[PDB]
Amino acid sequence: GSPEFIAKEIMSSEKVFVDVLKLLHIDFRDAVAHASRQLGKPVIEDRILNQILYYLPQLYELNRDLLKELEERMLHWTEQQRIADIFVKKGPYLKMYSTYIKEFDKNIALLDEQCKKNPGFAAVVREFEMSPRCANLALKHYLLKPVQRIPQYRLLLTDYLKNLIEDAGDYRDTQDALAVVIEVANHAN
Repeated sequence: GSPEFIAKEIMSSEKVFVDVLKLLHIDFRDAVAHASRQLGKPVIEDRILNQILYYLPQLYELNRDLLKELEERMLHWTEQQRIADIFVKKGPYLKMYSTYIKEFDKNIALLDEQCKKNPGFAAVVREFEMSPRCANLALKHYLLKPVQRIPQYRLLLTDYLKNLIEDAGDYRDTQDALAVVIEVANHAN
C-alpha cells in the first residue's frame, strides 16, 4: 500500500541519514581524538571542533532515537499504521535543525579556516576524507546532509499525507509534523 511504502522510505532514508550523523559525531570526532592521542595534546580546541560539529551530539541522539522508533513502527505496521506522532513528539528538538541551517555557512567557513590555519587538524580532516568511511567526499558534503534532510522530510510527509484517509488515524499528526518541518525548512531562506 502507498502509506506503508512511503513510511518505509522515510525509515530507510532515515537509516542513511543517521549513518551520516554517526560519520560526523562519532567517526570523524574519533579520528580527531585519535590524532590528539598520537600527538599527546588536542589537535584542535574542543570549543572550535564543537562549533564545526554544530549541535551534532544533540542531532545524533535525536535522530538515532527517531529512527529506532520508526523501525519499531514498521515492524508492527499490520497492527498499527502510524509514524507521524513520532515527529510531533520530537518537535522541540527538531527545531535545533533551524539553528543548524541558519549557522551552516558560518560553520563551514570556520571548518575551511581551521583546515588552512591548523596543520594538525588539516591532516586529520584530509586523511578522514580519503578514508573508506568518507570515500573521498569532503567533510562539507556530509555536514550539508542535515540541511538537505529537512526538505526531504517535507516531501516525504506531504506524499504520505496525500495517501492517507482524511481525519482518520495518522492524518492529523501528519499535518502537524509537516508544520514542524516546514518551520525548520524555511530557515534556508
